[PDB]
Amino acid sequence: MDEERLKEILEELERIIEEVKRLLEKDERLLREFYRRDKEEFRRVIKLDEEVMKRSEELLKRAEELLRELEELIRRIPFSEEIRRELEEILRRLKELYEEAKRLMEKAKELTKRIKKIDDEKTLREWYEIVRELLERAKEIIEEIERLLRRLLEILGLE
Ligand SMILES: CN(CCO)c1ccc2cc(/C=C(\C#N)c3ccc(C#N)cc3)sc2c1
Repeated sequence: MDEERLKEILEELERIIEEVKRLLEKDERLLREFYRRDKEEFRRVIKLDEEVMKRSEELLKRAEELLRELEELIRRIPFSEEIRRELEEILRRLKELYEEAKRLMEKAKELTKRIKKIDDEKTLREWYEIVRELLERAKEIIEEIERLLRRLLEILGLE
């Protein structure tokens, strides 16, 4: 197909990662506000967190589908050996990062499930410590995905 489909896919992937970043920052803010302060207030922050997780998992499945589409079109386009190898290296790194994000979201879901089973400051602290590190790793993954998508637009000459 054309290079315009390549651009449209890369742009939709960019919009997804930007929405994912917004959602992660909202969840970080609500978790910080709770800890900087109540039992029903925790039920509240946990419910809003679980909603961010749902949206984030939907956006990931959408991004993985668009990546498969990008890989297929790049395969169909008769690129030079050098450009193909460059594009393929980047696509493999992106597949690794999307896999890392899925595993991180699984850990976050398990952690939320475990905390819902408890009444306690020490427990809430240990839990906030794990959540901070996961959110920080998530931010790192999103930033690298954003950079790699820009590299692709650049290697293709679409930026
Ligand atoms: C530690 N916590 C708190 C749990 O109570 C959370 C909560 C929500 C959450 C959501 C996460 C999402 C991503 C990551 N990473 C992600 C999504 C889409 C794409 C793409 N395209 C790429 C990445 S990570 C994460 C962590």
